[PDB]
Amino acid sequence: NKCDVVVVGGGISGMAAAKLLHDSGLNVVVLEARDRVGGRTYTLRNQKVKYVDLGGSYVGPTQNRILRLAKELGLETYKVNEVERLIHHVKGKSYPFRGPFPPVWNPITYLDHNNFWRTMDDMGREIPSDAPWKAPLAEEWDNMTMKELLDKLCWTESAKQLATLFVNLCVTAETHEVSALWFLWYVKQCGGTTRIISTTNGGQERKFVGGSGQVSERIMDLLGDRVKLERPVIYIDQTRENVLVETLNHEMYEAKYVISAIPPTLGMKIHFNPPLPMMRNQMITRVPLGSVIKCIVYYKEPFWRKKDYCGTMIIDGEEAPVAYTLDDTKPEGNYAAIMGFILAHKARKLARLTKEERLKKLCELYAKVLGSLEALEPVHYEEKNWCEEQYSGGCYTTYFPPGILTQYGRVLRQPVDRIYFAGTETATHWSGYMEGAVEAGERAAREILHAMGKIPEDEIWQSEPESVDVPAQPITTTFLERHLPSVPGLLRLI
Amino acid sequence: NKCDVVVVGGGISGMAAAKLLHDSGLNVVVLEARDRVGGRTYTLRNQKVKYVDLGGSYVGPTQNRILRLAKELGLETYKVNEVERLIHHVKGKSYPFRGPFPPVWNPITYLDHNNFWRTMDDMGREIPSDAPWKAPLAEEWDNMTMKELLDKLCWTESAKQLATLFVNLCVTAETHEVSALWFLWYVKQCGGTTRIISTTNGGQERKFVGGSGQVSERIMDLLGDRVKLERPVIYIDQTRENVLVETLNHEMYEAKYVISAIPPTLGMKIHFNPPLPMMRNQMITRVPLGSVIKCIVYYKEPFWRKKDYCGTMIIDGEEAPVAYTLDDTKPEGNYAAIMGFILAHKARKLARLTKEERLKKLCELYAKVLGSLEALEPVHYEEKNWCEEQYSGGCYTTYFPPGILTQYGRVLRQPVDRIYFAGTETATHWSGYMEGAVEAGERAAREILHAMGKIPEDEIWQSEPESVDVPAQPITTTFLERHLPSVPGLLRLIGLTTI
Ligand SMILES: *[C]C1=C([C])[C]=C2C(=[C]1)N([C][C]([O])[C]([O])[C]([O])[C]OP([O])(=O)OP([O])(=O)O[C][C]1O[C](N3[C]=NC4=C3N=[C]N=C4[N])[C]([O])[C]1[O])C1=NC(=O)[N]C(=O)C1=N2/[C]=[C]/[C][N][C]1[C][C]C2=C1[C]=[C][C]=[C]2
Ligand SMILES: *[C]C1=C([C])[C]=C2C(=[C]1)N([C][C]([O])[C]([O])[C]([O])[C]OP([O])(=O)OP([O])(=O)O[C][C]1O[C](N3[C]=NC4=C3N=[C]N=C4[N])[C]([O])[C]1[O])C1=NC(=O)[N]C(=O)C1=N2/[C]=[C]/[C][N][C]1[C][C]C2=C1[C]=[C][C]=[C]2
Repeated sequence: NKCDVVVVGGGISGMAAAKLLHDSGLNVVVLEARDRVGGRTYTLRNQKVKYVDLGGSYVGPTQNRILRLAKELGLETYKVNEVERLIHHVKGKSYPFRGPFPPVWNPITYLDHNNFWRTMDDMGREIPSDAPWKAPLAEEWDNMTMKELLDKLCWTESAKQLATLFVNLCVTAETHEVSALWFLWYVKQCGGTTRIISTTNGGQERKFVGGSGQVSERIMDLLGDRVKLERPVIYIDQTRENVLVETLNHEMYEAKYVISAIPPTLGMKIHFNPPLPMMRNQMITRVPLGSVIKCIVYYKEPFWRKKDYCGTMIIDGEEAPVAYTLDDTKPEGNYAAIMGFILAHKARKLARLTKEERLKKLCELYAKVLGSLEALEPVHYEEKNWCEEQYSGGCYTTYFPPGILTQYGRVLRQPVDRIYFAGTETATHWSGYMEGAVEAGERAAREILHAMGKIPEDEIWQSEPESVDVPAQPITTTFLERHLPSVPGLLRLI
Repeated sequence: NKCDVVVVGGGISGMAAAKLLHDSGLNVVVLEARDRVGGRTYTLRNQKVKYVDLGGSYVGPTQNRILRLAKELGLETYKVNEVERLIHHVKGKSYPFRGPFPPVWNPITYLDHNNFWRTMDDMGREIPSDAPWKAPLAEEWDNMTMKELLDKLCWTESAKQLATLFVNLCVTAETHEVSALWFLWYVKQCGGTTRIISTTNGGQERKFVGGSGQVSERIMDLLGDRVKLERPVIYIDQTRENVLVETLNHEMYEAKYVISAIPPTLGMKIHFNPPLPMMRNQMITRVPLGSVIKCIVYYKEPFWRKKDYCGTMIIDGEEAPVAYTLDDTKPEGNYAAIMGFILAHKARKLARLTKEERLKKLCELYAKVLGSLEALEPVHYEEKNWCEEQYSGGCYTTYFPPGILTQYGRVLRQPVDRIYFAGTETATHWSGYMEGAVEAGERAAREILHAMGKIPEDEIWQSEPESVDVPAQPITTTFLERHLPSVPGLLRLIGLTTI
């Protein structure tokens, strides 16, 4: 019945907020729609796989908040395999390489590729992390899709294809679906192109031993009976002295404040009294989540390593069901596996098939790319289509279509009376990730602490000390990378 | 408790569906979230205005379903005033004209303008009304915003400006927000550019005497206690023999079938068991409604008529709060009024101001455009911002951003077990309008009748006889309009003679 704060949503953001408030001495309740915690993270356990992450999984350098929270909960990380060569598969052919970027040999194509990545970071430097709508050219860039930007920037089809794959993989949406301003903000707030795409020294460096689902599970252990499972919130009433929160199974909760720790659009599932202010009312109908199926194919042995392949594949073309893979073998070297993402329109297209039909397509692709008949003999298969989830709406995160970020963006984390907004979408650093979920939950919890007169205003936003276990190398450029001309630049010099 | 069909939503679509089913002999219940029926139609009544439509209002030739329904209910129409001259206000200057289109004098600009409108209709002919995703170039056009299409087509700023205003007015959204394929479908399914923009012989020809809100009100009168007000639906359960429908105030309703007669995205407010199929689950997060404030300024007399202006203004420019007006005077000639729309980004921008501040801005604009000091002395003002409505989401209707219609469009009116889908967004003719609401509601009702084995399959979609009261002139083009070249076409003809 009665408490200090109701937290709506038991994913990482909601759990991190609840933990902070509980540690501060307040009475908290977490209302969770599902029969489990974790939300967009989900660790499946069975004898065949031991454990596998079917949602959010990877962590890396500069993600100091998730690393600190996980460590405090007794969790450890291990390194994703990147010892051997990566593969770039293009026009039906495999090209092995080392380092973060697939090499380019044609001098014109080289100039075009270099300029694209450089320009993305160049543009990003003009976009404030905490206010992308304040970029000098905000409106111009927001009224443009990424597809339009790519058409303007890329003078070769080779650069445009890779850039397109990059967009699809980053935000699980088509280039024509997303705002240019929003996408450039998204990459920038993760630390730039190199940081976001890299395994070693980047976002895909590490996973948690035992799965990321343990973060939410272990906080639930700490909170005990304060977490209420199968309690979808349907109604929030702010007309009286105390806030009233009603669930689908007819329970009523009373609190001084509420944290909404759900994806922005999922706010539509709640009936508000009084009605939301105009801007938020419309915003929450304008912000969809992407489309993805996460697939893991298991093998007797990590056979690709014997051919000096690490298991990373970058696979171009419409025919390929999966555009990107990583080695998903356990740190001990057993439960050999390849993880792949089926992205955007392909997720929608291939969802019509059966599980067995999808397994076959993936194995035939991997056999081709790795040049190995062993890829055709899987021992097990696990997959998850996030598009079908009523209480997620998709994965990995919310994207903004053209025009939306400049018009509605400032309302994302603006409080509505006694409701405060968490969730990874409201973060300013690694928004879209588990790291962003921790930032947003803890920040929202502190906003309430300030509202109660318990902490000063300057303590709402808190910096995080660097992890000693996962240190960050700085991102470097070469002299030639900085000063080599673009294709139109070279033509101008001619 | 128990009935044959639960209808969710008491707007025109839901009421038309309920009436059809009730007339067929079935037990129906309508569950309506608000304390009133009508939805996106709302007629306000007070002594100062007598009556005024604050939502949906205009009807015209080819909208035969709404006209027939209204006539059966005892309603009558009258003609919107278009006796005197229209005004095109551009670059701070007013240019009076006659006919549907503002004239263009510059020969290059003339070619550009002619080609734009022609091309819109040309492209539309390739788009099936009942399946726009089947257009031969569906993907190409869907992966493009209207802004991109305009940039490619319009060789003069003059044509691009007017085309932009046209998009804003049609669908209450910016050119960069909407898919080109969707917008071209939208215009085509209303009968084309001329039909959609015209007063005389078009969509804005007429209004209902006493207001359009009477359509829903009078059906409620016929249904009696079957309409339940202040019953927002929160939960639909389809796991058992009968469908269970739960409301916010904890009432339970049991039925054989459900019609969902709400805007597609408002389906998000309902929790489903079992969960919706994947495609619909994602679709309903991808389909927002537009942004608009409808404003009516009242005067002692229709003074614009004395200057030979009918009251129609097409107003270009960023500074102008209102881009389009019509005479809203009563047919008797009293309660003189100008109706104007504040569109898209301007609706969001000017909502921050007070009512008094907005009134002032409109009057100063009208004084400028009409060249009349009298515009500065209003006697009354009414307005409605539709962006603030929890149970509408916006107005006039749902738009589709780039990429959505080809990927999710086929799921719009696909039944989910025993739930069938009405609402103007699922119509194939005048979708977005009151006409489309009638078509969709009656079609959804007949889908259920077929499911019950009461009618054959070929009776689900029913054609409508033309109104005798509101006849439709055909849309004509001149010889020159059809065969005059575009700007790039003329340049090509110059490149060949000089070779
Ligand atoms: C899905 C996914 C996948 C598949 C993958 C991934 C992901 C995902 N990610 C993301 C994450 O996960 C996120 O961010 C998080 O998790 C979020 O959190 P939050 O904020 O908390 O949210 P959520 O979870 O959702 O929660 C919520 C909750 O709530 C609830 N509800 C609802 N509604 C309601 C409720 N309750 C009550 N009532 C009501 N009404 C629900 O149920 C829930 O629970 C990620 N992340 C990270 O970090 N990592 C990773 O890994 C991930 N993943 C991904 C990634 C990818 N990557 C890739 C590779 C290569 C590359 C890339 C990118 C870029 C570049 C390169
Ligand atoms: C808003 C508006 C305005 C301002 C204006 C206009 C309009 C609108 N429009 C449109 C109409 O109105 C529509 O379409 C209709 O109405 C629709 O119907 P429906 O489908 O039925 O839907 P609604 O109404 O929305 O209903 C629904 C219902 O449901 C309910 N709910 C929700 N949720 C829920 C519920 N219940 C239970 N539960 C739950 N959960 C609600 O409440 C409701 O009731 C129009 N239309 C026509 O026809 N006409 C007109 O006039 C109109 N308007 C407009 C127009 C404009 N125009 C312009 C001028 C010039 C030009 C233009 C365009 C183009 C060209 C030129």
